Amino acid sequence: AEAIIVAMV
Amino acid sequence: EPHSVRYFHTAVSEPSPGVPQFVSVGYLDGEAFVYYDSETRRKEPRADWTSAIDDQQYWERNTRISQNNEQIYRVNLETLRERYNQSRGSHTWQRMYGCDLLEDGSVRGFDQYGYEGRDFIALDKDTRTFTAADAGAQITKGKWEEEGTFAETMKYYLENTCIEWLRKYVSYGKDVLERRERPEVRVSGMEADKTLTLSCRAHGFYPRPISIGWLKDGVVQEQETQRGSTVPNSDGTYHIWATIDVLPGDRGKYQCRVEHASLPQPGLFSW
Amino acid sequence: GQAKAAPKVQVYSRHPATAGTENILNCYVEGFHPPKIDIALLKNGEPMKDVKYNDMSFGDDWTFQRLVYAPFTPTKSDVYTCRVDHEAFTEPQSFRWEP
Repeated sequence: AEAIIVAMV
Repeated sequence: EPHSVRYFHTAVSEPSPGVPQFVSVGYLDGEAFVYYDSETRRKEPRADWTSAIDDQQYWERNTRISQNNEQIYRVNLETLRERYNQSRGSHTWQRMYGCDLLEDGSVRGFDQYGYEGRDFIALDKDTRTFTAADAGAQITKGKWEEEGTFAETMKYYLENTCIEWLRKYVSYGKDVLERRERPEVRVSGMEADKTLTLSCRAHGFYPRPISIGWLKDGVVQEQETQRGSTVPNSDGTYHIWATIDVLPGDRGKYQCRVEHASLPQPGLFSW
Repeated sequence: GQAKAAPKVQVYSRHPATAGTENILNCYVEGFHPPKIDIALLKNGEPMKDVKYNDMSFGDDWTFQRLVYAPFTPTKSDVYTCRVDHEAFTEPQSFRWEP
């Protein structure tokens, strides 16, 4: 399962 | 007994045939099991064992997560195009993140980001900080560490949620991971200008770890050995070759040696 | 700058080859960036039928890899090759299957 939190730069 | 789950993300600003706008592949011990792209827009399996996941919502939930990454990664590519004062064109955003479970039951986790094929930022999950590559990377490192929440949240995923799923994947896939296929080995050669080239080739061994080398009367000829890198087959097996140049006369002297978890003892092969 | 990395290619069969026996021809292309690329399996310069593509992946240096493969029946006289077009190449390059 992938991570729920989005990675925004 | 050690294992890994790893997700590979790739986002480009300009698609090309065989390169969607966004791709996510997940691997269990270097073997594909889940796939998502911006064309099909849905999570599909890459392994049959995947039929036992029993979360019911799993496939729909991970589709929504992928659709989120797809939107966000678009935005990141625009963030960075403008941050680096680049013009619009072909740009590449890549990410790799996952967890390992070591021989001793220990855990590792990774979250590394790259832009244009170069390191950008990466999480050091034990200090809850990031390693930035650039002044451009640092802007993000500051924004991420000032808010103080993204590092904590990712470390929680890698150390808990990720491992929790890994253990299940490894259980659901035991018959694939624990299987063993013996190499098919063949020595071949040909004379050039009074120089015999011996080629040893191992075909379809599983798992990946393997040792191959030439023996001249049982003595290891490591300096004169040309050994290739392990390459994949289409069925989940691997391939490797090892070559040695000899004098045509000392030909009987030379044996190939293949050592592999599928063979109780070294296989020995000669032209 | 931004990576321009040209690939390295290996060609190989799934099984040791026997003239007249069905087999599978493999072409492993690794170490390129950006990912846009063209990979073709040729039998005497002709396109081969039923060519299939593995899912692309990348390694720790961010360069990409792909396996391309197709069933084939090798013979004594046929020449199988892998033709690769990538923008870090100055012109497409060929790689030969040694049987």
